[PDB]
Amino acid sequence: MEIKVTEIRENKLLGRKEIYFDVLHEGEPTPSREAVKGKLVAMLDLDPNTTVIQYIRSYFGSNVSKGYAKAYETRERMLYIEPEYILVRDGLVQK
Amino acid sequence: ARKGPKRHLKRLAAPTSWYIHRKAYKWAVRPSPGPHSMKTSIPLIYIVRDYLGYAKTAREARKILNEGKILVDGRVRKDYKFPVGIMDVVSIPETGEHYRVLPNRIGKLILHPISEEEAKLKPFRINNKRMVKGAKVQLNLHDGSNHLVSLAEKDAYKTSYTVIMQVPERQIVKVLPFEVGAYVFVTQGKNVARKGKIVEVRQFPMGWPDVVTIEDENGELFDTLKEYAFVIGKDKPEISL
Amino acid sequence: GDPKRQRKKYETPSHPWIKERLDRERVLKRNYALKNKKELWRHETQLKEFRRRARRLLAARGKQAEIERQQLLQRLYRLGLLPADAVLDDVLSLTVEDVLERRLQTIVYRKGLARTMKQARQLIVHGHIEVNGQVIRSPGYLVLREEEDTITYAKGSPFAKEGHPERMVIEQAK
RNA sequence: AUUCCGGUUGAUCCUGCCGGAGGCCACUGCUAUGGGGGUCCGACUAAGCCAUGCGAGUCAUGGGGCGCGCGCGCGCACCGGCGGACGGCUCAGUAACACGUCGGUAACCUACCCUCGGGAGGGGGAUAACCCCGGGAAACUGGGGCUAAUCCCCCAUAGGCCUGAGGUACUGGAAGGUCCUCAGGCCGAAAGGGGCAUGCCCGCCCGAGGAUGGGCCGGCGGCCGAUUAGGUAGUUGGUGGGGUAACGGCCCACCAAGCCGAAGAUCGGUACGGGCCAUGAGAGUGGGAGCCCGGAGAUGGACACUGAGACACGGGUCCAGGCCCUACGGGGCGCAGCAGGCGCGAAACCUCCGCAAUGCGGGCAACCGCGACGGGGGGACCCCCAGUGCCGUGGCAGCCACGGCUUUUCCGGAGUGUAAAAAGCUCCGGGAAUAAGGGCUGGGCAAGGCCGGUGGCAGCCGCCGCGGUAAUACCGGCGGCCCGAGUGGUGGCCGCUAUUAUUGGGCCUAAAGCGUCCGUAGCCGGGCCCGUAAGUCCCUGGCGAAAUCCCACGGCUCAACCGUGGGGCUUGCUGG
Repeated sequence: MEIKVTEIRENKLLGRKEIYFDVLHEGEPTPSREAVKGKLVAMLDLDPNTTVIQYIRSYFGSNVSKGYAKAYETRERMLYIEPEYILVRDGLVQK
Repeated sequence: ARKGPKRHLKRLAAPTSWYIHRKAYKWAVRPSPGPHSMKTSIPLIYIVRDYLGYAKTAREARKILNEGKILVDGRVRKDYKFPVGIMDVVSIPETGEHYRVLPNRIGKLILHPISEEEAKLKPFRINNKRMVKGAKVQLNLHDGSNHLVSLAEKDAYKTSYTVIMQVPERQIVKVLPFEVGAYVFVTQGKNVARKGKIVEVRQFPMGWPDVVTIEDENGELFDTLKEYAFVIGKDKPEISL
Repeated sequence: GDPKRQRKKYETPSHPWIKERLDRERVLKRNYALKNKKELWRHETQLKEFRRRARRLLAARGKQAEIERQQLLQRLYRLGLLPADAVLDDVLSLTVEDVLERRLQTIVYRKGLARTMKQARQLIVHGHIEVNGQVIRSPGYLVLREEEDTITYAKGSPFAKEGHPERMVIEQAK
């Protein structure tokens, strides 16, 4: 699977880096959040924490999925801005 | 049957001056009473969320608003219902961004980016005059605001002139009159967002408003109403359009 | 008042049992491998819409009129039913066989990717045919002019290998 | 597709009606694989009756106090504050300034909100919670003691209202308006409170204006009936006053005799109004449940309190009519809110999950609540895209034998998806196997002159017409044609219909000229000249919400759908 960053965007008010990326998986299924996070952090020098994946989406026939990710400066601002359902869905918090 | 005032607003019934999706949902933010009208203003949350894109939901927008990270006319505004309007200035000092609110040739409101120097001035149109106790003159402006002046200098302020003012402290500079060579910016009607110079005024009897003719720099002439002709300069503009 | 209801996009004939119409539609159905009469009827309705737009615009004075004229001509050129140096009278000479030729099933046959129209329909529906980059499964897609050369077999598909038994049986025709 | 076909005669040409053939809505028979989108589903009869559970709350940074742990922190209730007048349901009544559009209020009210200019001084009081004692079957409720406030009251000062006499500073098209000076009088504010801290945050009262929302007025516009022709008596106006937030016969006292009407008043019938919808080549005809804007109602009817706002669906009082609990003294209730039930009928769903998204109220905020909203469940509601196999050889006339292939769909699984799920999307394993019917078969009208039964019986039949012993017309069998996950039956509307005719019909003989004349309103009106510019024509300013309609581009695989822009619609009004 390849991961190709299409856009990065900066937010000073909430203190976040928004990231739009494409995933290329020709012949394979839709990949997993763990793997996508590993690749993202390895490639952009980010913390495995303070990083969440809002969605990975597949289309009708593409073998090319899309993603949206957010990288925060501080775990505190993170837990304050982001709701709990994505945190549980990612694994950064135990319900 | 209705026993009182309204507190909701549906999206199919929202004014046309807005950039909004009408079928995505059923409900819209009803603005609160304030400076401008409903047909001439848009709340702040729509700016924070749908124009600039600093938030995707409304909780995030409320959160940034309740921390003084956004100003309007040099003042902090925490209410997501506050109506923003024409000739107003939106300032984000954490990103160095300054926008001025203006309409299009279509009638919709937009954000024109300006500089920090011009972000400290706001033009006002004198809409009426009154004499109040202490024998003082009260000018009633176009955003619903008011200014006090002495009697000695009453003949210098009339009911269509324009006044430039430092926004937060609200001190006057550079009055501009309504004459036959003044620069103009139309704010409503069929010829909205056009610009040009005045040529002729015309009056009518028994309640009908006054009309004015204007010439654009391509040389073409067009008429409109006198209350729609915002004065912004003498020979050239003082702000950015 | 009464609100909106979605309406059909195809028309039915005025009489169901006229010999000439029956014969013609029979021949077309057979020679283009259609499943119903709805498809034929909706292609015919497309044509009739184009034809009515032309009839209306013709000799209409203004600015929106010429705008719509150019829009129509460009749309037809893009679909592939008219050349570039065309005029508003070349529309009224069009027929339904052209609209029928501009669909995937027929193009896949005329291109040599399938031996028959039914085989082409099966390929399209099972997902072995690609457009510029995509997998489309609708044999009535109305291919455009800039895509007719980007139609191939999909990467994941046995037919995409040159030595497939059935692909060799297909190339055995040409 | 600006369309025709069958039927009066032994045969013919006409008029004229009936039927066929197209589309949309409601009920319904037989049959049924799968997805996506959407403003669909107790409207028609009973605005009939309802068992159970939910549909409106929040603030601990307003105040005192109880409990649990270390003055602090957690939790509960009470007083107090804002809200509950929005949102949600329905179509009874209403032929009306109710609705639409243009205008007006110089004749009016407005808590939450914005701007500006100014203020927060001095005293007093009670009473819930808490403790003692209780009563009543309950619903509900009594006495005593103690206490606080952003609770209540009082003085003062600001300020509010009336009147009279003057000055003319402001707006405006125009001052019974605002401002200045004087005079005589009635009513009459406020919480410097709370928090952090060694000044900042949230707040209280007055005034001038705006915004938001409403009340009132006016011109134009839009059903049927003459087997309904005269109606009205505070009825029409005036003078003077009361009352209202405010103009006004809205009401009162007095003076007059007016007001509406054949260009159809009054009366009676039906009916929420529009944007819109169906149909048609178009003119035109018909409808107005679902989504938006406005209005009205909450078992029928009448009347009031609190509040900025109600004569108040989930708050009050009474009468009528219905039902329930009771310890028989007395008490309580009305789903046209979500689901669920009875009844009525031809005729309409789960007593489900959530406040994550869109929004509202409360709160400095964090945040809580919401049967609104969102999400799934059941349903031949409407629209879009597909499936029920393909290839080659051979034999027949689309089928069969043979040999290979594919997996939309099906069976099972891993990810993503989702508030959590499900579905959908990507991948893997198996395997042509898991999936066509309904009406018709004499002509109109496409398609059998084939076979067996019935024998003027039984039955068919929109219409014409078959059937009385070789039935192409009944019943069945085998074949065939139309449409196709759909196809038929009943009722309603448009079209067919130039059978309602402005475009565009007819009246010697077929329906149809008054028995004939004179004349009122009304409609139609000879030729030239001068004027005006009301109708009419052109150009331009301000209005006719959005959705809906047409076109192009772009985003969900294309589409249906959504978005950006350009045009129309809004049957028109108005300033030059």
